[PDB]
Amino acid sequence: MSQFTLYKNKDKSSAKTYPYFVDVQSDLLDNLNTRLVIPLTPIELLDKKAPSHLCPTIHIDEGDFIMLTQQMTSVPVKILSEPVNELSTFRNEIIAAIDFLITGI
Amino acid sequence: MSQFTLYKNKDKSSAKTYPYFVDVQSDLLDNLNTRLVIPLTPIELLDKKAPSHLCPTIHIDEGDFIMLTQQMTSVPVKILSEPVNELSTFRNEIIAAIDFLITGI
Repeated sequence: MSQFTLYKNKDKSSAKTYPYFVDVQSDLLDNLNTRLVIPLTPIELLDKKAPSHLCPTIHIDEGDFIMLTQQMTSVPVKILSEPVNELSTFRNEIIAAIDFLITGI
Repeated sequence: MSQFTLYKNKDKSSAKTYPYFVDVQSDLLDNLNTRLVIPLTPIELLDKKAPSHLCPTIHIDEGDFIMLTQQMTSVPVKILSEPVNELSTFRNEIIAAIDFLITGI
């Protein structure tokens, strides 16, 4: 549960500016009180003409989006997204993101 | 450079709640225009009874503090904290924190 889900910024309305993030960190303190997420967002709001190098995209229910690894921030349990969907198939994205953005694999 | 510095807050006023952060992330985007930081804070205002799990305290000239790894958020270069001091000697803290909390090693 507290990990790998497609967590959309608590309030789906948040998506206007911020739609989601992904639970990826404290396996223990994953969603206990907060988690290290890579805030996903609509590629459209940030120009569909985006380059390829950082912040991976997905193809979820709401369509395509982009892991905002350029910011990264813990999204407290309160606002721990209102389960809109789940992108486990993109599990690597969550990792690679971190793994490159946070480590540079 | 953009990493092992004791970045307080472009506006030291923030320190009331949030005084610092520690540039620690992008090896490539290290000083591009942003860095993933562990928002440091005053052990005092944040309870002197802080745990020894992730929250890495510091003892620098400006005084003792604690990298708030409970959140961790990349502060854009602009507002990347007004250089208050520097804690490279705590470089590992910055790493281990990340490395355990963000990777676990």
